[PDB]
This record gives sequence, C-alpha cells and structure tokens, in this order.
Amino acid sequence: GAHSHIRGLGLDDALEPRQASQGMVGQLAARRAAGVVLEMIREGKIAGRAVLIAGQPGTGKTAIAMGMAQALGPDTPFTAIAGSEIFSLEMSKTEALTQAFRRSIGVRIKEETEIIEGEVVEIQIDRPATGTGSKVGKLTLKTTEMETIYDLGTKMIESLTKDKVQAGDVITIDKATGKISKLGRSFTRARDYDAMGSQTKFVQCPDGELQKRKEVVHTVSLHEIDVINSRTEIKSEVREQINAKVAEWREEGKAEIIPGVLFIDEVHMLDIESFSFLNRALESDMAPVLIMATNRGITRIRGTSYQSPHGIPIDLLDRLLIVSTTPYSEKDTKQILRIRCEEEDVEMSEDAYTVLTRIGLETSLRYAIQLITAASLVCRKRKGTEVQVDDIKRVYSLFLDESRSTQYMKEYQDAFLFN
Amino acid sequence: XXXXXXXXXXXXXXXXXXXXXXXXXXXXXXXXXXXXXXXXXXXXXXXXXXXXXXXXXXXXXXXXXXXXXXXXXXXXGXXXXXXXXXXXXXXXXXXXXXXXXXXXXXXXXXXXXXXXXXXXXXXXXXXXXXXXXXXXXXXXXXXXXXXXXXXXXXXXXXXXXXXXXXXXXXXXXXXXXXXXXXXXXXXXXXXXXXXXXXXXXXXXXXXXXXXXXXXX
Amino acid sequence: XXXXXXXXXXXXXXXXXXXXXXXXXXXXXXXXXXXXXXXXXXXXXXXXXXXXXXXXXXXXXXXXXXXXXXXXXXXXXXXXXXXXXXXXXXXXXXXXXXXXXXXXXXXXXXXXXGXGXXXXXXXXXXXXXXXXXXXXXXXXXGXXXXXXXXXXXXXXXXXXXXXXXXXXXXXXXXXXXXXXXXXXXXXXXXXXXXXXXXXXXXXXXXXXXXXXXXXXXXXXXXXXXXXXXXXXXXXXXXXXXXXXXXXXXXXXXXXXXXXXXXXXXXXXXXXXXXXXXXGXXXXXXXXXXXXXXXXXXXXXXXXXXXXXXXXXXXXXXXXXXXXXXXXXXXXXXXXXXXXXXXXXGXXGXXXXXXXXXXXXXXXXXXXXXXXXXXXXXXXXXXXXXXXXXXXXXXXXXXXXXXXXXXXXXXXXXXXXXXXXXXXXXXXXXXXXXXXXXXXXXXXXXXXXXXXXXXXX
Amino acid sequence: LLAGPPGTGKTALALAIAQELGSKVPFCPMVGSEVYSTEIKKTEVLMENFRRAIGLRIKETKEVY
Ligand SMILES: Nc1ncnc2c1ncn2[C@@H]1O[C@H](COP(=O)(O)OP(=O)(O)O)[C@@H](O)[C@H]1O
Ligand SMILES: Nc1ncnc2c1ncn2[C@@H]1O[C@H](COP(=O)(O)OP(=O)(O)O)[C@@H](O)[C@H]1O
Repeated sequence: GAHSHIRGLGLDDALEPRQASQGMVGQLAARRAAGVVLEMIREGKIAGRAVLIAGQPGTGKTAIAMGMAQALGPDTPFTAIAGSEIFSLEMSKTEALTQAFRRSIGVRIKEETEIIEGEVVEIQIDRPATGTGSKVGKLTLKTTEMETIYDLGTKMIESLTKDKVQAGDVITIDKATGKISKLGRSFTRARDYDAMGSQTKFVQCPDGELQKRKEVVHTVSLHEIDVINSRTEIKSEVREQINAKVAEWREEGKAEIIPGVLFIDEVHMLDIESFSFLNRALESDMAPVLIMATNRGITRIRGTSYQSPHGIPIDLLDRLLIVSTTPYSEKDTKQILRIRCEEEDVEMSEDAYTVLTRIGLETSLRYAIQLITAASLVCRKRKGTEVQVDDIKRVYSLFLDESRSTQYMKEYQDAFLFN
Repeated sequence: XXXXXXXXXXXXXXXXXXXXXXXXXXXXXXXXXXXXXXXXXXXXXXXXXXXXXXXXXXXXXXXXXXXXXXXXXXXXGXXXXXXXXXXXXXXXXXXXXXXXXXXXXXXXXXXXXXXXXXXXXXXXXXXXXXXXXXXXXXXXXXXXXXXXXXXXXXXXXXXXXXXXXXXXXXXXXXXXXXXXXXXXXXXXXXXXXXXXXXXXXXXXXXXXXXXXXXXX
Repeated sequence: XXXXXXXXXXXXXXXXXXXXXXXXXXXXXXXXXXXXXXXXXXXXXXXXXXXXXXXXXXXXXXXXXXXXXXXXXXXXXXXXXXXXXXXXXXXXXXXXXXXXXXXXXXXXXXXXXGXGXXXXXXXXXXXXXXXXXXXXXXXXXGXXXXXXXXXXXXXXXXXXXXXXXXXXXXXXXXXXXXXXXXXXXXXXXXXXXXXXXXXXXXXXXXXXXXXXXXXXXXXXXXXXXXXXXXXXXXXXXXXXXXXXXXXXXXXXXXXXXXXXXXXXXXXXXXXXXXXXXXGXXXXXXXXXXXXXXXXXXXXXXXXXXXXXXXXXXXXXXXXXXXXXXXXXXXXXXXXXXXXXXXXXGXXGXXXXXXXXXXXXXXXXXXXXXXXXXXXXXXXXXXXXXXXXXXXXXXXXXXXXXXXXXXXXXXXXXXXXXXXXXXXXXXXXXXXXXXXXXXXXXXXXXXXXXXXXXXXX
Repeated sequence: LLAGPPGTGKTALALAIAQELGSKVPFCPMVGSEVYSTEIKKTEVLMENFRRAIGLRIKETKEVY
C-alpha cells in the first residue's frame, strides 16, 4: 500500500507535467521520459526493447513504475519483485521467472445469470414474485441494520417456495438495506444457518448478504488460474492445458487477455543465466513490458568475471532505454510527506512538516515515511490526537535517522568493534 | 424465397404469413442456426403482409414478442437481420423500447475484439431503427451508445454511418452531441453534416402571417 | 470549446438587450389600414437581434394583455397574438442561437404565462405549442426560467386540462429534466439541486393544489423517496413538502398521509433539528394533519401511525412547548380554539379537537411535568377546559364534525397516573368538575366506567 | 539496512516478548548454523523450526467426576 496514492504519470495531452496530477510530485524529466515510453508502447515499437531506471536508492523508483502501470490502463497487471527473490530453496530460477510472467498477464471471463441473496426470517413478501420490476416498494423486512425502501427483480417466488422453514436463514429470502435490491447472478446459495463453528468459544452471528450480483471475472491472472487448479512448484501439464484451455476461451470472444508490466529492482542480483532467459523470454509472442531499476554503478556481472555498466550484459544494454533523475529537494519532500500523511490519516502540524523532512531529506524518503505511524502510537499514548514536532522529536528519543540507523549504529558497532 | 417471388402475395402469402407464425413457433424450439434461417424466412414474410397487416400486424405483434425473446435470449446475427426486417414495418415503437434493452446488450462492448460484427449490425440498425421506432426518448439512450462506438471502435465508417443515422434525428440532442465533442474526426464529419434544411425569407413569412390574419 | 466564443456572444446579447423595435410596436398598434413594408422591415431588423425581438414582444404583450384581458381576444388583440406567434415560429427556427435565446424564451413564456393568466382565447394555447416545440428542443438549464414554467403549469391547471396537460406531459417531461442528465454526463450530486427541485416540488405541490393528473402524485412520491434513503438533511424544504403532502393527502387516496407518517418519525428526530431551526411550519402542519386524520378518526394504519403520533406529539411537544407553552397559555389557546371550533362545525371541530388533543396529550405529560397545589390553579381550569371541550363540542360534536372521547380518556389517565403514584393529590375543584362532566356525558358505559374508577 | 546488538543478554528480550503476548505461546530459538546440516537439508530444518513456532489452543470437553 506504499503507493496507493499513485494514480499515474500526470501529464497533459502534449506530454507536459502538470506537476501534481495523479498525485506525483516534481520529478519532471523522469515523468516526461516515461510518457515518451508510454507512447512507444502504444505503437508496439517497444518490440525487442525494455527500459531501465538508473535510480538513487532510499527512494524506491517504483513510484514511476506504478504510475506507468496506471497510465496504461485501469487494471493492467503489474508485479514488482526483487532480483534476489529468484534464488529460492524450492522453486527453480526458471520456475520463478515463469511464475512472474504468468503473474503479469490477465483475462476477461464474465458471465450471466440472476438470483438474489439475503438474510431475513422466512416470512417473505417476495416469497411470491409478481415479475420483472420492483414488486416490493418500501417493503420492510428484518436485517441487522433497519427496514428498507427499495425495488426487487423477477424470479423471487419459487426459491422461497423452495425455501423450507429453516433454523438459520442465510438463504434467498429478501433485502433490507434501505435503498435497493435485485436478483443478480449469485448462484452462491445453499440452505444453511447464519453461523459457523469458532475456535475458543461458540456464539451465534446475525449476518447475511444484503444483495448479490456480479458479471464475474474475479480470477484474473495467468498465474491465478494455476493455483486455482492446484492444492489449496507447479506441474507443467496443468499450465499448458490451462494455456490449452484458454487457447480456445479467447477464440469465442468469451475471454480476453491483456499484457501487463513487470518490474524488477536490484538487477545486479541476477546472473547471466537469468538474463539469457529474458532476452529470449521477452521476444516471445505477447510478453508484457519490462522495467528494471538499479542503483549500482559500473559493476561485475554476477556469475562471471567482467565489468559492465550496472552489471548488465552488453547485448541487453544496447537494446535498452535508460531513464534517470535527481534525488529530492526539500519542497517536494514536504509535499511528498503530506501525501503519505493524509493517506495514513494522521494529524500533522505543518510545524512537524519541517522537523521531519529535514530528517528525510538529509536521510531518505523511504525511511522518514517508515516513521510516520511510529508517532501515532505515542499520540495514542499522549492522547494528543495530532502530530506537531511535539511527538516524533519527543520520540526522537526513540527515533534517529539512517546514518544514525545504519551508520551511527554501524558506529554503535564501530564503537565496540573497535575492540 | 418463394414468398419473395410470389411477393405479389395472394391469400397463399397471407397464410404464408400464417406459416411465418408457424415459423415463429419453429423459432421457439430455438431452431439453432436454422432460426436465423427462419428469421430470414419471417423477414420475407414480414415483407408480404406489407399490404395490410392488421391481423398480420397482430400476427407480427405476437411474433415480435417471441422475436424479442429470441434475440434477448440473444441469438446474435440473427437479431441483426431480424431487427432490420422487423423495423421495415410500422406500429410498435414500444417494441423498440424492448430493442433499447437490446442496445443495452450492445454496450460493455469496449473492445476492439475481432471485427465490427455485432457493432456493424447495430451501426446498420441505428438510422434504420431511427427512421421508424421514434421513441425519441430512447433515441437519446441509443445515441449514448452510438456516440461511443462512433468515437473509436475499429470500423469508423460504420460508427460514422451509425452516427449519420443519428444525425438524421437532427437533434437538440444532435447539436448537443456535436457540442459535446469527441475524437472529433468523426465529430467534424457529423458537425459538417450538422445542417441540411433551408428556410429564411424574412419577407415570405411576413406575407404568410398577413394572409393568415386576413383569413381570420 | 467554440461555444465559449458563442457564450461570450450570448452573454453580450443578454447584456446589451432599438429604433426598429420601437417603431414596430408603435406601428403594430397603429396598423389598421396598409403597412406590410414596415412590417417586414421590422422583422429583418429584429431577426438580426433575437433579443430585441423578444423584448419587444414581451413589453407589447404586457400592455396588450391588460387591455385585452378585459375581453376574449377579439380583433387587434388576436392580431397581436398571431403576429407574435408567427414571429416566434419563424425565429424559433432562425434563432436556434444561444442561451440568450434560452432566457429570452423564459421571458416569452413568462409573458405567455401572463397570457394564460386568464387564458385569453388560445393565444396562450399557441404559446404553449411553441413551448412544446421549445421545451421539446430545450435540453438546456435555465432553472429559474423553469419557474415561469411553474407559472405556466398553474395557468394550464386553471384552464380545464387538455393541451396544458400535454404541456403537463410536456411539463412531466420537464420535471424529468429537472431531476435529469446533461449534468449527469458532466457528473455530480445536487442534493442541493434536488432541494432546488424540492422547492419546485413546492411548485409541483401547487400543481397538485390546482387539480387533474396522477403524474404529480407519482412525482411527489419519487421526489420524497429520492430525498431520503440516501441520508440527506438540510431542513426548510422538508418543512414545506409536508404542507403540500397534507394538502394532497386530504384531497384523496391518503398516500400523502403515508408519506407524511414516515417523514414525521424521521422528522421527530430530524425535526428536533428542524425545530432548532423552528419547525414552525412543521408544528402547524403536524397539528393540521393530525386533526385531519383525527377528523377521520383514525384511518387504521394511518390511525395506528397517529396513535404512535400521539406519543410523538408528546415527544415533539417537549419541543413545541419550546415553540409555545405552560399552564396559562395552554388553557388560553384551548379556550380560543374551543370557541372557534364550536362556531365552526367540521373545521371548528378540527380546531377545538386539535387543541384538546394537544390539551389531552399535554395533560398526561404535565401530570408527569409537575407541581402539586400550584398545579390545582391550572388543574381546575384544565378540568374546566376539558369540561369546556365538551361544552364547545360533545353534543356539538354529536351532531356534525368529527373527533372523539379518546381525548377524555387520555387526559383522565395521565392525571390519574401521576396522582395515584402518590395517592390522592390534588383533585379538588378540577375533580368536582370532572365528576360533573362525567355524569353529564353518561355516554357510554365505557367512559362512565372509566370516570368512576378514576374517582375511586 | 541498519546496525545493532553486541555481546550478551539479547535472547532474554525475545523470551520477554514471548511471555507478554499471552501465556504459553511458541518460542523456539535457533542459531543460524542449524541449516548447514549434512543429514537433512535446509528446507527440512527451516519448515521444522517454523512449525515449531505455531500455537494451537485446543479446547477440549471432558466428562468429569
Ligand atoms: N510520491 C512518492 N512516493 C514514494 N517515493 C517517491 C515519490 N516521489 C518520488 N519518490 C522517489 O524519489 C526517487 C527519485 O530518485 P531519482 O534520483 O529521481 O531516480 P532516477 O535518477 O532513476 O530518476 C525515486 O526512487 C522515487 O521512488
Ligand atoms: N533492570 C533489570 N531488571 C531485571 N533484569 C535485568 C535488568 N537489566 C538487565 N537484566 C538482565 O539481563 C540479563 C540478560 O542476560 P542473560 O539472561 O544471560 O541473556 P543473554 O545471555 O541472552 O544476554 C537477563 O537475565 C536480565 O535479567
């Protein structure tokens, strides 16, 4: 959720940054280049191309990544995993990369039917059904909130004629929200009491749907379908037959797949055998787009004995688009803070809004944020319900920055490791 | 096809429209792809009754109820052909309110899927439907869907054409749509269209008024 | 886009809005022999200036209207009307122009509004036809101007029905437009404009208050429905609506009452806040409708609602005493009301009974709210008032005008209760009166029984 | 990315954290060297020490005199 606020690159139609759209601060040149890349994508020119972000650490360039993910579409799949996360004990590297890719592709699987859901005593005015339309009015049945004034659908009679008088009525009877009902495609029905069997003690729970309807996808990722079809390390025959399954699904037009975008960071964690997979993987039929982010300089490629910029093999480097920009200033950081502040739903004095940035701007964005909640708890303690400098600085008793965290504690180390 | 030939339509064809009522029953069994064939049959059939169609008008009414059901259960291209055929008649303009529910089926189509298929139909359907039907209220509803298609939906010549049918409605809605704006390629096209009537004569009108007064 | 350039223009036209026009009006008045040249000249002049045309029309219309109101549109009045009509027709076409046109249209209507005022001889009819076209092509905002339309609605309702109902059909469509969709495309709430439409609904209630067509009823219902179920709250319109509700409910099929009932419970809370803003209207209305049912004595479900409303009357009285209160004033009001209702059959019954109802309510609650020997002062007079209720009604009630004993019972009960909760305090002259009146009535056994029991 | 604890008396605190989070919760301390075992391999001991650290509060009903 460290990027919930993000909504996209935030530029005009002429590829110019309105500097605050979508909730992204400053960082002009980066967003601009990212927009150019967005274009490149929308014309398939990124075929046999990828883009690498030469970031500065302690900043998590993921921001612009998520932004591009948004600006591509509403729900374009987007996964971000760490380069080091491929050396598992269980999964092979191939297994891991394949899982990532099949986790970067989605589908469109919607369907149709009609039946209500709800919970009320089995004395129903909709136990009969007039037909298509409201047939209820300001009908008032028992829910846990209040009575209702609403409209209903068509097929409500038979099911309640099917509904026997049960001890426990989370069954298709009525609606009592207050506003609106209908049938909808539920088919998620049985005859059952309104409770389950709990761990410590056992009590009753008055519950139940108010309504129910969905033209469903609710399963959208190539990787999702797989664990759907495994236990509640994946057998290939499952995958290919799933791929075989969808292979026709798409033909009818019933199903539609979209590319996504995948984001690795710390690419220098990989090795040649990993890259060799990618530049073969990417040139496939409909592979998603790829973005990478490092903060190392000239470096030895892992798995060999050679230097190369960022530790990337030349062949891959030639076919790349390199983007990079600056660490933050002050002004932005405050603005950056506010965003996360309001996202974290915290009462911060603009007085605090100085003592804190002067920490982060000196130390790092991704750490200062990491403190934000850590003050609310003493605000919960001091009853203060608001954060001036009063708190983080007070709990700067228990607070200190990265050099302080890393280095001065590395100096806490360098204190004693001297002996 | 015989009816198309015998299109002269004797009482044989009157009862062929009764056979089309039997074909409506054929359709019921859902006749599968054969109901699309039956739809064609009925289309012709419809074509006959064009003479008087009072009983036939009601024959068709019953039939149309069923037809509506057919294309609502949603029997694709079937519906397209049917729709047009149906339309070619008269007299329902409430049947088209049910057809507005069919255009409701026409939305969510956001793709870009395989071809203009369904859309083409709708596109085609539009002005034709618009010519008669004239639930202008739902004209606006329809228009919403139309607009989208027109904007960006692969087949632009169809959307444009669909919009041209909508253009014929010549609406406050027409001008509203125009004003509303779009990818504008098509909007400009339609806006340009966005005229066609002729009048004036700030003298002729006056004369007419005078004449009227005199008459009074 | 490019219509901002045009809106600037529309604004200007409005803003700016004349030799031609003057000439035209004057000459129109003075045309009586031969003048077509002048006529067409004028036309072209005030064609280039739609605003001018409209304005001219309006003023002319007004003067014309007064003089011609004195009649059923003979000769020149008719001429004028027709001229206007023709012009409009032509221009309506010509002037598929701006929103200057829109507001000018509003003005025109408004004159047409006044034309209808007495409904002329059809001039208004043709103006309505123009509107029908007009509104039929409108899809515009001009909310306020929509109000002139309000005037028009009223006008048509006063002139039989027919094409004004079609204009209702037009107006029905217009109401749909009030709660519509151009702004839906834009995308928002309003809420505030729902309340704007609730004011209109005040105008729709006036349409109801005229006569004919179930459309209004439907509308009302919908409006109210919409209005709540969300959670929306802001006061004055609610105060209004009620009045209207009451009115139509009285008028027929008591659906108004149902609406009102729901509203009322809600408002008892909601109107606790609304009485902070003085649900003065609410109070009066409440009383009115309470009595309306009370006259009917009791409309079951509505009556059931009203038994609960007797309880809610008490509830809201804890607030209507803030509106108006205490022993002295209570009694005064009661007496006045009594006299009034006595001197007034059904509605006088209503007045007096309302008071009692209020009075009776008050009585049991005031057994609960207070005094002992100071109570007596009012008590005897309360008893007196109770006796006086029967004095003013009872047999008066027994002939025509429609209330009930219920009150009697109520009062008795409350008093009894408090009193007994102690024991015997304080009865006295109030009690004297009580026994007397009890006896007086002796109808029927129920009440008599009650009396005796209370006494003992 | 940080630094920290030298010398003595750390695990005391781990066990402290153990007691306060309710009584009798799982606490299985292990050293990093465990995984480099020749008999069994890593994943084994890893999952083992995990399911060492999972508490089940089994509530049972007994027929008592
Ligand atoms: N709203 C935000 N939330 C979190 N991080 C942000 C936000 N805005 C900017 N950043 C961080 O600021 C950093 C900027 O680093 P920069 O030097 O611009 O990288 P590069 O040189 O590759 O352009 C990025 O890592 C990004 O994560
Ligand atoms: N103020 C204090 N009160 C009680 N015990 C303390 C206090 N300060 C330090 N300690 C002790 O520090 C000790 C840590 O030493 P030890 O038990 O050997 O743990 P470890 O070997 O993991 O460092 C704990 O036994 C704890 O009792």
